[PDB]
This record gives sequence, C-alpha cells and structure tokens, in this order.
Amino acid sequence: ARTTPIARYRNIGISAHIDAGKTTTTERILFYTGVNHKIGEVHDGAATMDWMEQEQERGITITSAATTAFWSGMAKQYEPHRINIIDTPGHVDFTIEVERSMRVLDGAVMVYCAVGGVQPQSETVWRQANKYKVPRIAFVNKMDRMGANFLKVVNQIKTRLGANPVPLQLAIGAEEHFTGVVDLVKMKAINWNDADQGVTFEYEDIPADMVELANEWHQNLIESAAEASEELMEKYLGGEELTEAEIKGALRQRVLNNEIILVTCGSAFKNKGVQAMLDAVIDYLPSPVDVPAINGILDDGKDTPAERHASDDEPFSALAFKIATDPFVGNLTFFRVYSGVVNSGDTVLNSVKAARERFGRIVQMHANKREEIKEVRAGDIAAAIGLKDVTTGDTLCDPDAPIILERMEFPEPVISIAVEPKTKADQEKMGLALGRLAKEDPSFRVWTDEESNQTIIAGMGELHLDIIVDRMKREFNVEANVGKPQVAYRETIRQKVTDVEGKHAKQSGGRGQYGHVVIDMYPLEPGSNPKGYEFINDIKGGVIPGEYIPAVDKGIQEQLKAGPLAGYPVVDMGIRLHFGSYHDVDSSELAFKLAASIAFKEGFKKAKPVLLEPIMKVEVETPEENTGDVIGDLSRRRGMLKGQESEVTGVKIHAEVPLSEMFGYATQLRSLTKGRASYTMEFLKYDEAPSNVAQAVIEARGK
Amino acid sequence: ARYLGPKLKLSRREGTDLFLKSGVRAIDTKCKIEQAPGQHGARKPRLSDYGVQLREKQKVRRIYGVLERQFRNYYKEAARLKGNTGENLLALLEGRLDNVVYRMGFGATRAEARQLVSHKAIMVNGRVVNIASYQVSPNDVVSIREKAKKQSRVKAALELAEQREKPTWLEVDAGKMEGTFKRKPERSDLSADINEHLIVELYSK
Amino acid sequence: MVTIRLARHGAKKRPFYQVVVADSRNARNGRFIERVGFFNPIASEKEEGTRLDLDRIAHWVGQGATISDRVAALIKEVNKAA
Amino acid sequence: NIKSAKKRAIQSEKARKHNASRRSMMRTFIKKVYAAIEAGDKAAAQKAFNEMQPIVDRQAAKGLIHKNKAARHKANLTAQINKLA
RNA sequence: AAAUUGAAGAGUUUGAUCAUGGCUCAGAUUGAACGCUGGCGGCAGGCCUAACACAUGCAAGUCGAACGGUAACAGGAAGAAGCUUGCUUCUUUGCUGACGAGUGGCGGACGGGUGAGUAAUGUCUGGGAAACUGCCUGAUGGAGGGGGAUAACUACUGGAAACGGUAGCUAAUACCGCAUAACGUCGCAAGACCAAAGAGGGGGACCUUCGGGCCUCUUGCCAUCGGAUGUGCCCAGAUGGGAUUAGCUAGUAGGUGGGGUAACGGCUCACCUAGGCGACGAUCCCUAGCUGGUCUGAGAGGAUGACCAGCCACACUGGAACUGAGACACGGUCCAGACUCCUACGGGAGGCAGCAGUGGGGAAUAUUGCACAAUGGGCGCAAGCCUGAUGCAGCCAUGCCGCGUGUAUGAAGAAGGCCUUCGGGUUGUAAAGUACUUUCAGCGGGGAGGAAGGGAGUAAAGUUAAUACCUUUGCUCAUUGACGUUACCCGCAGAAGAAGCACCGGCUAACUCCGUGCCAGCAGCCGCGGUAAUACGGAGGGUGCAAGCGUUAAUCGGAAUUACUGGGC
Ligand SMILES: Nc1nc2c(ncn2[C@@H]2O[C@H](COP(=O)(O)OP(=O)(O)O)[C@@H](O)[C@H]2O)c(=O)[nH]1
Ligand SMILES: [Mg+2]
Ligand SMILES: [Mg+2]
Ligand SMILES: [Mg+2]
Ligand SMILES: [Mg+2]
Ligand SMILES: [Mg+2]
Ligand SMILES: [Mg+2]
Ligand SMILES: [Mg+2]
Ligand SMILES: [Mg+2]
Ligand SMILES: [Mg+2]
Ligand SMILES: [Mg+2]
Ligand SMILES: [Mg+2]
Ligand SMILES: [Mg+2]
Ligand SMILES: [Mg+2]
Ligand SMILES: [Mg+2]
Ligand SMILES: [Mg+2]
Ligand SMILES: [Mg+2]
Ligand SMILES: [Mg+2]
Ligand SMILES: [Mg+2]
Ligand SMILES: [Mg+2]
Ligand SMILES: [Mg+2]
Ligand SMILES: [Mg+2]
Ligand SMILES: [Mg+2]
Ligand SMILES: [Mg+2]
Ligand SMILES: [Mg+2]
Ligand SMILES: [Mg+2]
Ligand SMILES: [Mg+2]
Ligand SMILES: [Mg+2]
Ligand SMILES: [Mg+2]
Repeated sequence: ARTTPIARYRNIGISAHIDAGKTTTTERILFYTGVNHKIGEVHDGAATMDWMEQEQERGITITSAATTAFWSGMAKQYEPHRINIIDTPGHVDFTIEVERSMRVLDGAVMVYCAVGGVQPQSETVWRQANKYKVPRIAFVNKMDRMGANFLKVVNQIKTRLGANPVPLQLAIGAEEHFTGVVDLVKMKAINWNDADQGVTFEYEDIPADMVELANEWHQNLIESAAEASEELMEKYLGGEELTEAEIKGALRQRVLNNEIILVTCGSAFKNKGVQAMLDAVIDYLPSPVDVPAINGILDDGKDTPAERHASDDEPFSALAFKIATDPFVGNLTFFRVYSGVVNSGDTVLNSVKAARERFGRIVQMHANKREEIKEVRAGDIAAAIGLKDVTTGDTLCDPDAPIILERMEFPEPVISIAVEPKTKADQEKMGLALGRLAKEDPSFRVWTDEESNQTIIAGMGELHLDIIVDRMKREFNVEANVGKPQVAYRETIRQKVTDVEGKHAKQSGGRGQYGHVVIDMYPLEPGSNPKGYEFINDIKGGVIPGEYIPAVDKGIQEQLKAGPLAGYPVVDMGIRLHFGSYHDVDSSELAFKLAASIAFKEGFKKAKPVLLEPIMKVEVETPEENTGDVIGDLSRRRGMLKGQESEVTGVKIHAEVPLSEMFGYATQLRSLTKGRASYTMEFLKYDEAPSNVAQAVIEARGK
Repeated sequence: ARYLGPKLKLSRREGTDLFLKSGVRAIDTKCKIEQAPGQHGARKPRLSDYGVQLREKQKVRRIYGVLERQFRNYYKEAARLKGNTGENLLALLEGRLDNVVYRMGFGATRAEARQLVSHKAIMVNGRVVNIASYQVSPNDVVSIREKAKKQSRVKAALELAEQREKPTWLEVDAGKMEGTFKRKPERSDLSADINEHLIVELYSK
Repeated sequence: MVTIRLARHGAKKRPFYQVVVADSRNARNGRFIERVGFFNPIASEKEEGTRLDLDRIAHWVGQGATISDRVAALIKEVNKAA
Repeated sequence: NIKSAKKRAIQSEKARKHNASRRSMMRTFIKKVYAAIEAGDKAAAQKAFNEMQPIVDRQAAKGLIHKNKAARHKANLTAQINKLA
C-alpha cells in the first residue's frame, strides 16, 4: 500500500528574501536526488521550478511549486526519504503564496545570504512561519560571495529576527575559498569536489585553518541540544559529552518546540553544501507524526473536536493550500491530507463550505509536470483536478470531519489600479479572467465599483498587479492597459440660507393643474448625521396636496441622491419647503416635480455649496529611522497627521490623506522604507479641497 | 394545474351555475350571479360568434375542472374516435375519475372529488388510483378506501348527493362506499344545455 | 455466424426484447434478417411474457444460425419440460 | 503506437517480406514461361510451364494468391503454348 | 369486424361599392434562443455554427487447452534461517496453480463518430451475371514422413528516451520440401499439378527411457462440393437550381490481341475503326449525402432528412500500398505538408468528426460520472477478461404527458384599493374566521422486478472397451444488479413547502380612472398620442394560458397567392 512509511516523510519549505538562493537550492536538490539530469540556473531561465513564462524571463518565482525527491542520505544511510519541498516566492508582492503554502508544510528551511543574511523579506517570512508555528532550520547560502560570513549571519538572525540559532556546520575557508563545511557532530569536513557538480564529496580531516572555533561551537552546540533534558545535563554537567545520537534526537526535539534553529551553510551556485542540508532536513525537521495532531472545530466546537492522528487509518481530512489555474480542466487544487486516505472518485465534504466534492484526478507534481496517482495517503501533498468549490484554505474532508482548520487568515490588498481591454467590449472576457485569477489569489480582488464604470484590480504589490495582468494577456488572452481609479467627490452647502422658489405655468387653460414650491436651503455640517438627506417640513402657505405632503421630500431626494455639483452626490444638505402653490383637484406630481427641480437648481447656486473629496485615516508602521522621510512624503501629498506615537519595534504613524491621492502609495512607502512597512486606509469622513479638476471634469461637458 | 380562485366569479361570468359550490346555500345568496365579475359586469358586452363559442367551451372547462391542455387532448381523442365528436367528448369528460367520484358523492364538489382522488382515498376496483383524470371504464367499481370512509366530509357529501338528479349510470351504495360505472352516459343523460357542437367548432376553427 | 439474439427495445427501466435472427456483426438494435417472436422480461401478469417462432427458428438453426444464451433459455422455457 | 496493434505492424511487415519473396519467385517462373513463349520453343516453353504449374498451385494453396488467379495463369499459358507451335 | 368521416375565415386600397391584387392575423409544428417566472414526477431531447485546434483520462483485447518460458504471487519438495526435528518460514527446483514480456491464433474492416466530399463512382425501387466469403452449418474423405530457422533468452553493446545493434542459441497449430489426394485446377482429351496441426480429459490394461508409449472421447487442422450470410459487379427508372451554362469527349465510343481482377469491364497496354454523348438538357457553375420517414395539408402538394433505422462517404490534408476472408484501414504502415508536444540537441511522438472535457465561434446545446448486473460484441473448452457498445446516473422547463400548489364553509357582503350619478358598486366567499383532508415535497420504516444464468455436488442414460472423462437433461446447494437511500407500500406533522406570463381600440375574449399631451412612447396589420387616450405609462378590474407565459427565428396552412386536383390575359 503505502510506498514510503510516514516517518520517512518530510514536508519542507524554502522561504527566504529575494535572490537568497531558494530556487537554485531546489535545483541542486533535484540534482543530488537524481530526479533531474541537469543542475540548471535561474538567469539562464533553466530552472524547472520557475515554469511560468514570466518567472523564466524575470527570474522571479511568482508562485510556490511543490516537488518531491528521495534522498536516501549522503552515505545512503537511510532508506530513501520522500522530501516534499514547497519552494516559495520571496517577493512581498506575492505574500499569500508563501503563507498559502506555509500552513500545509510541516517544517521550514529558511535560506539567508551570507553577504546580507536577514534582509527585509526574510523578517517577513520569519513572521509568517511563527503564525503557523513551523519548527525551522536554516541554510545560509552564497558563502561563495565576498562579505560572506557564517558567523555574522548567525548573529544577524539572533539580533534581528529574534531566533537563537545553533550552528550545525561552520565554514571551511573564505568566500572564494569555500572548500566545504565542518559538522559540529561528525567532526568532519565534507570538502566537495569541483569536477563533478557536488555529486561526489570527501569527508576529511578537519584542518587547522579551522580546527579551533569548531571546538567552540561544537561545545556551544552540545550544550544547547543537551539543553533538552537533565538526563543529558546530569551527564553533561557530569563533565561527560552526551552521544551525538542523543544530541541529534535531542536536536530534532528542540526544533519541534522551536527552541532552537539549526544553521547549515553552502553555495548552491558553487554546487557545494546542498547535499548536507538535505541530510539535516532528515535529521531535525518534523515528520508528519513527529509532532501532535491537527485540531478542529466540530458542531460549533467541542472538547476535542478533532485530534486527528495523522494516519492511514483515521478518517480523510485535508486542507486546500492552493487553488491554481489550469486552462484545460479549469483548476488544480493542491491539498495535503492531514489525516486519512482518499482515492480517485472518492467524494469529499467541504467542511467549511458544507458541500459535496468528487476528487476526479488526484495527481502528484514536479512543478509544472504532473503524474497521476490513484490515491493519496496522509502526509502527502497532491494536486486535485475535478474540485470546483474549494477556496484557498478550505478543508476538504470525509463527512463528519473538522469544520474549521486554522488557516482562515489572509493579508489585505495594498495597491489598487483600474483596467480596460483595448476593445471596449472585451470587458466581460477581461472580467471573467480577473475573476478566475481572483479565486487563485485570495489577495487579487476585482471589484468594479458601481459609483463609476471602472474595473478596479487590487493586489499586494505593483509587480503582483503586473504579474496578474500579463497573465491575462498570456492566458485568457486579452490586451489591457491599466490606469487610475475615478474620483468619489461630494458636495454640501457651506452656510448660506434663503427662501428660494420655483414655478411653471402648467395651466395654460387646457392643461388643467400646476405645482410650485418655495424652498429654504441649509447644510447641517460635515458629519453630524447618519442620514445625510436631512430635511424639515414646514409648509403652511400653498400647502401642496395632503396625500403627498410627506411624499414631497422623497421625490426631491433624486437631486440629493446624485450629481448637482459636477456629477457628484450631496451629503448633509437640508431642504425646507415653506411656501409654494397648488390646487387640490389633481395636482399632477410628475409635472409638479419640475417646480422641485428648478427649486433645487436655483437653490443650489444661491446657497454657494462646496465640494468635499474623500479623505481617510491612514495608519502606518515603519522602522524608527524612516519617520522623517515617510512624513515628508505624506506632507508632499495633501496629508494631515494624527498621532505623535512611537512603537517599541517601530513607530505608528497616523495620517489623514485624500483617496484620489495615494495612488501607488505602497510602492513609494516600500521604496523609502526599505520594504519594511505596512499601512491601512480607514475611509474617514470626506473633506473639502481646492481643485482645478472638479470643474474641468464637468467643464469637460462644458455648460 | 388547478384553478385556485373564486369559483363563484367563474359561475356568474358564465351566468349559469357551474355547480362549483355545494348545495348548502343557494347560488344567489352566496354570489350575485347575474352580472359579470368585473366592476363593469353590470354592463353588457354584445356577443360575437367567437364570444359564445369561447364562453361555452370555458363553461365546460370550469365545470369539469380541466385545463386547456388536456382539454385539447380530450378533443383530439373523440375526434380520432368514432361517433359524434361532442358526445364522445362529453363521455370522455364524464369518464374522468373526479367526475365519477362527484357524481357518486364522496365530495360535494368537483374540487372535493379531486382531493378525494388525489389523497389516495379512492380505489378503482381495489387498486388505489389517484389520477383525477383517470378515464374510468364501464363495468368498473370505484370504492372508497378505509380511513377515507367515514371521514366527516365523505358522509356529508353522501347526504348532500341527494336533492340532485340521480345518475342513470352509476349505482352507488351510499355507506357501503361502492359505486359502479355500468355504462358510459349517452347524450341525453346530461344537462342538455351544453351545446357540444359549439366547442367542436371552436376547436376545429 | 448468423445469431439469434434479443434486440432490447422498450423504455428506460422497462425493457422489452425482440428475438431477431441477425448477422452477428450488426448492432444489437440494428440490422436483422428476420424477427422470430418477442420477449418481455418484466411481465408478471396474465399476458404472455415471451413468444417465439419455432418453425422459423428451426429453419435458421438448420441453416446454421447460432442461438444466443438467453434465446436458448427462452426456447427452454417455451418447452414444457423446462 | 498507442495500443498493441504494433504487434500486428511487425507481423504485417514480416508477412510482406515473405509474400514478396514467394510472389517474386512465382512471377519469375512465369516470366520464364513468357520469355520462352516469345522465343517460340514449344518444348522449352512446355518444360517451363510444367515447372511453374506446381509453384503457382502451391502458392494458391498457401493463399498468397487465389485459386482463380492460379487457374487463370495456367489457362493463359496453356492457350499461349498451344498456339505457340 | 375497424384500420376512418373530411375542405371555415378576418383586417386592410374607397366618401361608399364591386372586383383584381398584395400585405397581415387566427392553426399546427420546432434539436430552438431571449425576457419574466418556476414545485415535482415519468418518457424523450440536447453544438443546427468552426469537417475549427485540441491538454488529460478511458474508447480492443483475448487465448497457458499452440509454443518456448518463469519476470510477479501462490501452492508445494529439501532444508544446517526463524528453531520447542519448524505452526515460531533460509534459499534452489516451472514441478503445479498461475502468469509479465515474447513467438503464434483470432479479433483489431465489428461496434462508436461526423456529414466535409459526393448531383451520381452515391441513394431508392425492380431485375440480372461474368464472382468471392473468416467465423456458422451439411456431405465425403485426409490428417504419412521430415528439415531449416527464429523471437523470447544469454552474452557484449549503443541510446536522453524512443528504440536498437552483433554473435550463440531455443520451440511451436510459426515457415519449407517431400510423400499422398480427386466428384479439386489446367486441359476437348490424355495427362500434369496442389494440403494439413496438433492440443486437451481421464482410464481397464500392458509395456517404461516415470518421457511416456497405448484405448478412448473432446476439440482443433487440410481438401472439395452445398447452405446461410456478407460482399463485389451490371442494368432500367426515379432522385436539385441555373441555357444571364449549347456544345462536350481522344481511352474518348467500340472492335481485335496481350495483361489484370475473386469476378465482367478501356480495368489496362498495343493496334484499328471514328466514333460516343447532347435541346428528353450533354458540358459547365452553385448547392446537396440519399432513403424509410418528420412537419404540415381534406387531399394533391409544399418544406424537411434532429432523434431512430438502412445504404453511402470521410477519419488532420494529399498519395500509395501492405497484412488479411474482409481495408486501400477513427484509436495500423509509409511518404509529402501544416500543426502540436518531448529532448540530454544526438533524435523522437501524435492526430477527439470515439466518450467525457477545454479553448474558440455562435442567439444557442450537458458530466473530464457508475457498471459491464441486462442485452449484444471480440477472445476463449470454458471460467472469465475487455468493451466511453449498451444499461444507468448527472445538468438543462428543451419538448410531450401527469400531478400538486388545498377542500367544504364563511356576510360584519369587514378593512383596504378602485370607481362613483356620492346613493352605491366592484374587489369578494375573495380574505379572515370555522371544519376536514395531507397527493406531491420533507422525515422514518418496509420493499418487487429487470436474474437469465454461471459454478459446486448429485443421478440418469448417450459415451467408450471401461460405473471413469466428457457432453445433454433433470434434482439440491450457496449465490451474481451499476441503477439504488429503486419502483411501489406504510407511518409522522400541519394547509404548511410550492403561480406566474401575456393581453383588454378592430381583427380577438376581456374597461374605468389617473398622468400625459403628435411629447414620452405603442404597433402583427389597420393605426394610436397635438387637453376628457378603453391604443402610450401606472393603478383598479377583467380575459386567456398556466409551471409556464410571451417575444424572435423557421416550415406548411389559411394563400384557388404558381391554380395537376385548382387561376388568369
Ligand atoms: N554567487 C552565488 N550566487 C547564487 C548562489 N545561489 C544562488 N545564486 C544566484 O542568485 C540568483 C537568484 O537565485 P534564486 O535562487 O533564483 O533566487 P530566489 O529564487 O529568489 O531564491 C541566481 O542568480 C543564482 O545564480 C550562491 O551560492 N552563490
Ligand atoms: Mg533578477
Ligand atoms: Mg525563486
Ligand atoms: Mg402541464
Ligand atoms: Mg475501465
Ligand atoms: Mg503470459
Ligand atoms: Mg449530428
Ligand atoms: Mg532451429
Ligand atoms: Mg501451418
Ligand atoms: Mg484474356
Ligand atoms: Mg437542369
Ligand atoms: Mg455539404
Ligand atoms: Mg390547398
Ligand atoms: Mg479537428
Ligand atoms: Mg495485401
Ligand atoms: Mg481501425
Ligand atoms: Mg482518435
Ligand atoms: Mg461566444
Ligand atoms: Mg456479456
Ligand atoms: Mg369598498
Ligand atoms: Mg411523498
Ligand atoms: Mg436467481
Ligand atoms: Mg431480481
Ligand atoms: Mg371584444
Ligand atoms: Mg401595449
Ligand atoms: Mg406578429
Ligand atoms: Mg386623459
Ligand atoms: Mg397553393
Ligand atoms: Mg388571378
């Protein structure tokens, strides 16, 4: 039945900052597990993981791809373990892709660069891992690049991210002279071989260029893994060194609780270091049953609604980490079975969506490539064609299984732009595409606000929104140019009041009736009422027919409803009919509303209203070094501010800025803050602004 | 598929009694049955040839509780059949199961007979039929099922089935809850006001 | 191999086969040389469930026509002993 | 291919090789008889006809050609050799 | 016996009339679409356009009772693993069940698809002669004897794969000669010539080289004449429009001889004649699969060829063939093209108009489903295996049919609406209220039939030489249904969960008010609206149909308006 025992299952992720070596290392992995014949390189576009056309050209990974391998060991020490690796993007534009993937993975290998180490996306992913609480190990790649420091990078992790790291392999030699690594357990040096692409290596004599720090850090290591129990410590404090095996099992334990992180160093591009990390993925990372069970909600919660022992015997339960788009079936849902067995054709129940789904073609994957499999065991990551309702993060399970899994949380789109097919009428074709791609990214949203006719596309980043646009030109092909969102202006009287009036000679003898009103304008104030359509009924001269005395404010609503000044609605405006004229035979309503319409028109000009644009309450966090520049930029924009507040890990800025303003604020923020800031817009009360555009957009139609 | 509305509206639109009500109270005392149901019913629309044909056809449809589809079928058959088209049509209309139920009691109205047929409260020769259009065959017995027998409504309908022209083709048993269909009604065994030839020309127009 | 097989006419969930002597190539419902009686599988009534045409079946099987499994079973049942 | 109709492809090729062998041999014997008949030696042509006859009849038996084709060869050749004198 | 019994008009030219004449409406029908609305069941239906391009998954295998054999599982055999001479399981042995790959046989030409091509090489009807036909069936026989290979395999080897090399082999129902065969072929005759294959089951012997030999039966093999079947061929009639297509044709028409075909044939070659077709429409051009039938019609006729069935044709485009009884071959070969995919860059793979499905095009057409339980089909001694045939299920009011959405009662003829001559009327027994029922939906429980068979045991005979072993025909036994939470039946609760669409000037059934004022708008036709609009919009009311309604599109009718029936100058 089960090809590989659950204990011989590793589900790992490669998350790190941009260009940290995450994709290259997976290529070295696909090479040193024999699954791929050529090592490859990203700049050449050769990398398999980047299958997407954009990813090949830009070298960027714009999606997470999952692949598996069998690393028996570096010495064929173990029977082949199936390492499920989910390589992830590190571009903050695509942040769902790391988190969508992160909940599913059991362990994380977080890459770092020896020149830089912790860089901004690196903290971002660290935070993501902490929320899904993945036990982590680390690979510090680029140790073949000047500025390379294993030691310094370790400190960087401790100083910045917050993690306390235990060295596993120190480094033999400098950046150009990176011969290989020194284990702090085997006490060996795996000097790799240049002629072969790292395929062969030699365990060596631990030379004196580096034989002394090794002792210090080996000693520092024992102490920390020995920091797992007094049974180790009583012997450790017995002055005796505990066995490496007790250290390695102790190591696996400390990683599970996240007490320590294990740091491995190598150079994927230099084809060195990669084979050992794949070995240490076996050594400390968690197997599906090497930690406690998935938990659940049952029937609005229970004592232990789900304590699903990940097993080939427990009832089927899963999570759809990702929905992806395939043009021929129309979807591909990536699922990890937390507990259970599912087979081709098996029905599943969408615990979250309360529905029935049939799994038509379960497949396994090598990035883009897919291999159909009849059944999926627990702890296996697979892609399911034939599933049409599962949202990213929605549990798919057998009936009577947990309703809710922990992955119900996702980021908020930060950039908004609008789009138009060249052909004005390809708008639905364009529209459907935006929708499909919106299913795949819970972070790409398409809402065509009905205030204006514009199609609005919201996304986590400027690249994302562009990577999300070339996909439309390429798949679901449409040609579309992006632009600016429209303007949601409004208006209100300032203070002026009169006894204005309107009148048509509806009689003429033959016509037979007429209507006329004397009105009285006032504003309330910008934001005193919930009911912007304020009013007072007074009339006691020319008292219009009674059966529609109260029915003569709602017909007037259709002026406050939209557009008196420049095609923009009114707020807080108060109308007051006091006099008028009529005759109670049949005072025609549809031709009496002309009196009301000219009453509004004349009333508006005399009252000198104003125009108030949309302005919101922005809230920003940023490092306490970029305050001057972020506030200077807010100042360049028409922004007021709110809070003289400084956080402890930064500074919380509060600012009132326009809504037509701040187009592309996020990218400007990242630019001037070193991609280390977030923000939000609260849609606060509208405020007036002197604008050359408010009248040029109605003088566009002139009179 | 059933006219759920004011039956007396229909009746006084026809002017005549469609018997869409039980005999508990007179027709005038329940509805002002001389004027059309409208606010302009007091007025008089001068008749047209189509007018009287449609009105007779609708009278028959409203009497028997049949809709225009399946009434066109009751004409298609009895046009295919042999004999007089209109007579065969009236026979095919009296053969309906709610019809024979009504004419044998068990329901004071065709709609009560429809509910009787539909609620599996009837048994054409033991076999529970619940198709209100079941064209009952001669030499056949329709029997009320037990638990439908002795319900309050069936008894009242058996009692009220008198004061009415006794059908020359039924042989009810009134409490034993049997009732036969000894032979199909011929022409003269019915109201004789229904001019079936009008309907025939309506449908052959 | 001219067969004598059932032809599966009727309706959904209510079959009614027709014993047809047809070349074994043509489709079940398709072309046939001659029909020799019918067979109603679902009949549970006074009306005859099956009826064959034995003199012509014998003519065919003397000309070498193969008899299907159910048509053999129906010749059995037509005979009193079976 | 797709199915195991590739096996039939191999078998058809092999049978074509063999049939071409035998059909070439048979047609060569008939070429001999025709060259004799256009040479005029009724007795040499007769020997050639009696040499081809068992070949062509054996081939017809094998199925490489038809009984009718073998008989047609023999009839044509008898007619020719008889008018050959 | 019955197999029919069937034919309707109206509006509109006019100040009015009668004719002529067109337009329009009333009907029936649809693979429909759109709008609004939508409860259920049954049976059907479902890419009409791009024969446009196709990812993926299935759509053709089977036989160990032809053979060499042993890759996988199992049974055993020898154990000096495991061990308490083992129940606590080590390897070798095809030995046996069995079986991957391989040789071989049969199938793969069926079934499934689409209608591009095809105006006649096709189809339909009716005849005909110059033919072949696997499997199926009948009749008579044979079924001696022998050889050389060859895959699989071993070796070495090459390749990324696909897929190979190069020697050594190893069988056969694979191949080949011989012997033998005549109511078989050729030949007027004489005469000459042609085939084969064996496998399985048990057994009284009795013989061995535990190979078996031998006796049987069960199948299989070769030949010939038959049948059935299927197929090929010929003929006549009929089968579209255009003459704003009148000449066309040179293998062309025929004759002779050779060749070819299963078969006749310019089918073909070489001569020879100069014919042949054509106003009964040749030739060309456009269009088109044809038929039973479908719609319509009183008919005659008109339109059509979705479903279903018969024939034809095509398989990405063009060509050729090979194997074979059958093909010039959907899921075979080769080549040329365009296209797509794989590649380690050296090469390689493919053809959804099979079933689902995607894109696209379009007003518009469904699931990447479940079983082979039925019936068929291939293989097989069977068991069985395979079947996107087929049976079922899903989606969609797409159609037809059936049912429900309550029934009886109920005059303060309520309130409210609307009209009003201000009295009232209408909504309206309508509601509410009262009584009763619970179809269907929803829960819960029972539960046919599609299931025949097949298999194991049994007995009887037939069987032989033998109560074995095979049949065949009964008896018993356990059983086989995807649909399926089946149909249907029973109980539970309560009128709860279930009504909309169009219309109301005349044609045409069904009217008032208000607001509007030749505006906005309506209109199938006539026409409506410029101050009292039943023609627009709303409201109240009414009429028709109803889980549909209306609109658009399409066919016939009405239209005697292409008049053959059945018209006119
Ligand atoms: N010098 C050096 N370059 C490296 C190393 N690993 C990866 N790279 C290069 O870094 C660039 C981006 O690496 P990649 O793995 O695509 O980045 P990611 O996909 O963002 O992790 C590529 O050019 C790699 O060649 C290394 O160890 N040393
Ligand atoms: Mg780059
Ligand atoms: Mg990358
Ligand atoms: Mg209906
Ligand atoms: Mg299958
Ligand atoms: Mg085998
Ligand atoms: Mg079709
Ligand atoms: Mg040999
Ligand atoms: Mg042989
Ligand atoms: Mg000749
Ligand atoms: Mg013509
Ligand atoms: Mg065509
Ligand atoms: Mg006519
Ligand atoms: Mg195509
Ligand atoms: Mg051939
Ligand atoms: Mg084929
Ligand atoms: Mg195909
Ligand atoms: Mg379209
Ligand atoms: Mg079968
Ligand atoms: Mg009133
Ligand atoms: Mg029910
Ligand atoms: Mg049984
Ligand atoms: Mg059964
Ligand atoms: Mg009228
Ligand atoms: Mg209208
Ligand atoms: Mg119309
Ligand atoms: Mg008016
Ligand atoms: Mg005519
Ligand atoms: Mg005339």
